[PDB]
Amino acid sequence: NMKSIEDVFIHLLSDTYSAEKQLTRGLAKLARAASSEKLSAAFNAHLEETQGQIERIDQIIEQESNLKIKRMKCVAMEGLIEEANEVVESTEKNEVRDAALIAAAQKVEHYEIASYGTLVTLAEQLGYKKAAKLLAETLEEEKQTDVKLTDLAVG
Amino acid sequence: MKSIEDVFIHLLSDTYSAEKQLTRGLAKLARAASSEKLSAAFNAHLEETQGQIERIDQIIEQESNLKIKRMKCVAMEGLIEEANEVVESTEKNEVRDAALIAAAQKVEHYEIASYGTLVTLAEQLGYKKAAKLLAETLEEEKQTDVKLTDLAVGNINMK
Ligand SMILES: [Zn+2]
Ligand SMILES: [Zn+2]
Ligand SMILES: [Zn+2]
Ligand SMILES: [Zn+2]
Repeated sequence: NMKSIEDVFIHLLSDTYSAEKQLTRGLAKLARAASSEKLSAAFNAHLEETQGQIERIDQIIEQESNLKIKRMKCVAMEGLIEEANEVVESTEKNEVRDAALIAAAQKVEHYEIASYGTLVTLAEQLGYKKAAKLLAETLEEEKQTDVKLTDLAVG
Repeated sequence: MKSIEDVFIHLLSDTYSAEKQLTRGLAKLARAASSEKLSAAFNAHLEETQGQIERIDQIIEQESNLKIKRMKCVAMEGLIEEANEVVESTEKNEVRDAALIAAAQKVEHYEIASYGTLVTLAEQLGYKKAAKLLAETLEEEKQTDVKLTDLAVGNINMK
C-alpha cells in the first residue's frame, strides 16, 4: 500500500535489493554452466560487481536512517534467473547454450537498468542527492555489462 | 534447443506472446493513469505494439519455415500483473503514476533486451528483412522508454 513517493521509492529499492541478493547466487551457476570461458569470466566479474552494488544500497540505508529495507522477494528477478537455469538444462554445453544464456542474462540486466533508472529519478525528487549518485554508479555498471554481453553475443 | 534457429524461434514466439499480452495490459494501464499525458503515452504505445505484432506476422508469412509455437511469456505476464497491482495499491494520483511508469519501464526493457537478441540472431541466420523489421521494433521500444523517463521526471513539479 503505497501512499507517498517515498513509499514507492523504498518499495522499489527493497525490490532491487532482493534482486541483487538473488543474483549473487544465480551468476555463479551461470558462469559454471557456460561453454566459453569468456562468458564465464564475464559472469564472474559481474558477480563481484553485484556484491559492490549491494554494498551501495547498504550505504544508502545507513546514511538516511529514515529508510528501512522491506524484506520482500523480487519475484520478477527470480523468474528471470530460473529462465536462465532452464536454458542450461535444455542445451548441451556448446555455442547454442552460450547464445541463449547471454540472452537470458541481458533480460536480467535490463530489468536492473529499468529499476535503477527509476530509483535515480525518485531519489532526485525526494532530495536524496548522495543516494542518487550511488544509484547512478550502479545504473552505469548494469548498462556496461549488457553492452559487454551484446559484444560476446556478436563475437 | 539444439540449434541457433531453435533459439531464434523460441524467443520469437516468446516475444510474440509478450506483445499480445501487452495489447490488453497497455489499455488497462491507460485507463488507470491519473495524468492525461501518461494515459496518452500508454495509448499511443498500444498502437505501436499492434504495429510490432504486424511486423512479426509479416516475418512469419515471409520465412515459411519459421513457425510461431503457441506459448505464454510468463515473464511478461508477471510484469503486467505487477503494473495492475500498483493500480490496486494506490489512489488515482501522482503516486500511482510514479509506480505505474516504473512498471511500464520494466516491461519496455524486457522488450529492449528481447529485440536486441532477436536482431543479433536474425543477422546470423540470414533473415535480412526480418533483422531490419526487428530493429525497427527495437528502436520503437527504446524511444518509448525515453518518453517514459521524461514523464517520470515531469510527474513531480515541486521546486
Ligand atoms: Zn546489479
Ligand atoms: Zn547486474
Ligand atoms: Zn512492444
Ligand atoms: Zn513496448
